Amino acid sequence: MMTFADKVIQFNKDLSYTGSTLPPGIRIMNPFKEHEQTMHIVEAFYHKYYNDNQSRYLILGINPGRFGSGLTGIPFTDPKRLITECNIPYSGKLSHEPSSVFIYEMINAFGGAEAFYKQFYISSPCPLGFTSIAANGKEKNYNYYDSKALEKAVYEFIIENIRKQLTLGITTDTCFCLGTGKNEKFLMKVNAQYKFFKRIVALEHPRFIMQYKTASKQFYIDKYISAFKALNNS
Repeated sequence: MMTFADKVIQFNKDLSYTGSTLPPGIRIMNPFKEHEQTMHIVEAFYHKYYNDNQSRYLILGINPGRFGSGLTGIPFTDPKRLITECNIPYSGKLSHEPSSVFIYEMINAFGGAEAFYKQFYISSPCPLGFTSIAANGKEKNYNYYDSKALEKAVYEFIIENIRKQLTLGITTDTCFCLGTGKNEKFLMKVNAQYKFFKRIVALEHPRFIMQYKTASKQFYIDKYISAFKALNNS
């Protein structure tokens, strides 16, 4: 497929879980197979912002959840941000993702969605999410690292996903890791094993910022932008 967008679109169309049997109670959550609207949004978004053959720097989150961006298929882009920031329509119930608020405030501070997505491509080590439903009926979303059993089950699936993302046309000098906790530890172990990237720069995850550093959101905006500028400076 010719453009960056074409390749991302085909990746998302073809994505299916190929890892090992998951722990009890956990179901794969594949945003591109959940609702028919998701792949239509995927096509609209990537054809808008990735309609070229320029390389991109990779930013890695953790993994999708069912809510928010899980309803759009677009990383850190919940329905409201899809409508107001990307000007791409969304039919159905809105779903608030705090991380999405932060990311698009950061993107506007950077110079806007077109400029930012001209330079950066957001993915995650694990491209699928995970859910369980409790006896009370409440639904839980998991990070791939939330238990040794889950991580063991999806480990090779994750490595294969990272390799596949690199085939898109990625400048490998710096990968940005969102999440200074277990995401960082995992990706540092991975990068020491496979040498995907010359270096990894970890930044506080938008969800952490929104939940525990809320009054300080501006500082973290600046921190993100200073990391992207240092990369571009050097």
